[PDB]
Amino acid sequence: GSVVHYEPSNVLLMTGRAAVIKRLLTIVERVDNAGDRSVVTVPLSWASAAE
Amino acid sequence: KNIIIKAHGQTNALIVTAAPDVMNDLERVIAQLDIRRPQVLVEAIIAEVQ
Repeated sequence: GSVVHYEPSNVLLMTGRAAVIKRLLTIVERVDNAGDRSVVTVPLSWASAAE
Repeated sequence: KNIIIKAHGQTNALIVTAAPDVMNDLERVIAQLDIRRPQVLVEAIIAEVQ
């Protein structure tokens, strides 16, 4: 069956079977879609900031 | 770091380039430090005989 290798370009490759494709596509698509970095701020009325 | 107060003297106004968050502790104190002042009239008298 398939193998798995890393390149510094983050290629993610495999061969496997065609049914395996479904399960693994679904794997990464769920695990990568788990809320990666996002940014948001909050202003402040009167209190100190750096403190 | 610190609070650096500078005073002008030529318009008679002063600056505050210090903390940008607790300045309120300065507005209150200067507001309690700028106040009209009453003045008093003193007269003394003396007299004698010889």
